[PDB]
Amino acid sequence: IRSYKNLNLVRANIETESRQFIENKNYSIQSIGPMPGSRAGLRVVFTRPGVNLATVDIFYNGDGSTTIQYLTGANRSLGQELADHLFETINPAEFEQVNMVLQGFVETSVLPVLELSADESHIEFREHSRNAHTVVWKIISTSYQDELTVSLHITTGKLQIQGRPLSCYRVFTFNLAALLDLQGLEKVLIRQEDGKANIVQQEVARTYLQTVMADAYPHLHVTAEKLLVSGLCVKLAAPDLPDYCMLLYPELRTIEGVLKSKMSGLGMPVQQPAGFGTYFDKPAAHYILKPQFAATLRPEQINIISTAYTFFNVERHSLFHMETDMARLMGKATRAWGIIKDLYIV
Amino acid sequence: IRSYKNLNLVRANIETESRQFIENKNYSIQSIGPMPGSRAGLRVVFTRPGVNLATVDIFYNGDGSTTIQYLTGANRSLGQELADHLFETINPAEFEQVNMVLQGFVETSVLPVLELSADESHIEFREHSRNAHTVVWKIISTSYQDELTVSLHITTGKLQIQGRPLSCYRVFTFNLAALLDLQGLEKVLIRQEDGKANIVQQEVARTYLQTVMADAYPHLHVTAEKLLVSGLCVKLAAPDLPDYCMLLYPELRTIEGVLKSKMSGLGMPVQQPAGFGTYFDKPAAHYILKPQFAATLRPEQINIISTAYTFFNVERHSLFHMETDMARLMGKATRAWGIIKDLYIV
Ligand SMILES: [Cl-]
Ligand SMILES: [Cl-]
Repeated sequence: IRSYKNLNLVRANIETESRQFIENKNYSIQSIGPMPGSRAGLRVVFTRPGVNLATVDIFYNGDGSTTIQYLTGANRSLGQELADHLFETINPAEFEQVNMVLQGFVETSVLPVLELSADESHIEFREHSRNAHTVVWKIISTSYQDELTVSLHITTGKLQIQGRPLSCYRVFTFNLAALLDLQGLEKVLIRQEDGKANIVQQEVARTYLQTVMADAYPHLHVTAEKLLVSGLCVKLAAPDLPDYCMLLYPELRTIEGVLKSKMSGLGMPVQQPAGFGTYFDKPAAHYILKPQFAATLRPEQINIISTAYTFFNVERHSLFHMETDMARLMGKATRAWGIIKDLYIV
Repeated sequence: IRSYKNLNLVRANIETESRQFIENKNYSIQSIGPMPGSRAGLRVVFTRPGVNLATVDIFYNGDGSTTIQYLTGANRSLGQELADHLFETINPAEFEQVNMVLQGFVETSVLPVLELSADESHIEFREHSRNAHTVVWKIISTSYQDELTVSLHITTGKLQIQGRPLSCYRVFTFNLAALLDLQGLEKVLIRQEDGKANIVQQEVARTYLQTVMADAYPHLHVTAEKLLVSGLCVKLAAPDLPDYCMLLYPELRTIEGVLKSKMSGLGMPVQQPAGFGTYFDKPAAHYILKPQFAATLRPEQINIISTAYTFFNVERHSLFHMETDMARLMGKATRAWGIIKDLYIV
């Protein structure tokens, strides 16, 4: 079932979290300290009146891993409670491993997607290594201890992505989705090879798209429409996955296009330093256009733009920061289609 | 590549047809007669002023096929013209071969649809043989030289269909589609094994349907909705084919369902001997209800029923008698969905 070996815990967060756990069930600490003996780690010995002393050993591995042992001592039933508290401070996406190869890349096409991914405030990249066969970049997250290894095999033009599907992976694949064919898109979105989005009848998917987007269908640019039909066939052919929310990437991307090109048609060009922020404020959970810009539009146009940016901003924020059933994804997908529709209808 | 061996030509029609070719190209007959020797057939020697005599030998084989030999004589180029004329008197579907096995059938499940298919004017069936392990039926057509072999292995309950995707195949599989699961439905509709309809995400297809059926989606019968989503997932996963027209089966039967039970609720139950022939007439090229029945209903109800039955009737007539681009198939699919939701909304 559940295994506590080689966890990816934040080391600086262990002790604090353990202490507050103990104080939330009003248990009492017998001792918390460095682990005796060769191995580095933490020993937490706590109890509650009525049962024996629970001992939990927290070993520090050499690769930054952590292992929790609760089956020692005289109260394993109690120590497992602390073990589970520590285990549930980890994002599930931390128990996964990504190791993909995309075809047809060279350095002048890959560098831009890295620089766009480093235009977020919590993402940094740097050139890790290079010879004449491969060039390796690493993408680090400043808030979470998360690094993604992006290696470009020059002579084969093959791009390798290694690590865990966390915030660097998500930002990078989001900015990289603009360039990919159907199979590459399906690879980055479902994290599996041998996916079968390529067998979906593209003309039946296209009739799906005309049905849900009606009058906007002639105004879509084929950038937008071929990424929407490609998203449709990634969704229709998706396997069973614990989280489907990366499948929302194709729609968000086209929202980011259409909004960013509607607003510039109304005297609101989007720049690189400030971007969307210069044009919106945020009372409660809403984004609303600032009054100086809202006084130039009409009341129907102000809300199409505001709810569009709210949707785009908060679902990209929750995808990029790991929140910070295919039915939920389809609900958000059809909301998105309605949004892209309304933006073309106004 | 093109090969003129083992064609299935209507033998009694060969001679006249060749004669008419000769009279349409103003060619002149040197001889038309039975082929000399044991093997029966026809020898056609014709010419036009300016070239040599073309000889075309048309052998009748033991399996009812016919073979055309045009490389005899002194004019291969001219005789091939007649060979090609005869060759294009054959339906492309007659060069195809179907040999499939469907699972989970019993004798009381097959006899009804096999007998239902023999209530057509050009279809009759008979029990060909039976022992204690399997029982074989044949379905022969009265107009075309076409027989379909339907063998049910009792002990394993497997039903296998052998022959050509012609008139009998279409009638039988049409009556059989209401009973099938997704994989069997796709088997009979695309006449290929190893299809990939089962990988279509049933929830995205179901949202497609929920979108196209507007208010009718909550009152659709669960029978109807399951047949419509199975049709949607066979179309989305359809391989690449010369004719897509059997993909219309799931909707046609569903209309026949909804129609036959919405007229069941307003005092017009449909029987087996007559059917819908004692309700609507045959004016021009449409199907209007008879005045005795139209005078009891409302003005939209008379036309919902006549246009619905007209669509059903003429698309079934064109599919059963081989009247003849996924775009065209989708075009009729949208018209079918509009009809079914109009019958639920009226
Ligand atoms: Cl690829
Ligand atoms: Cl089957």
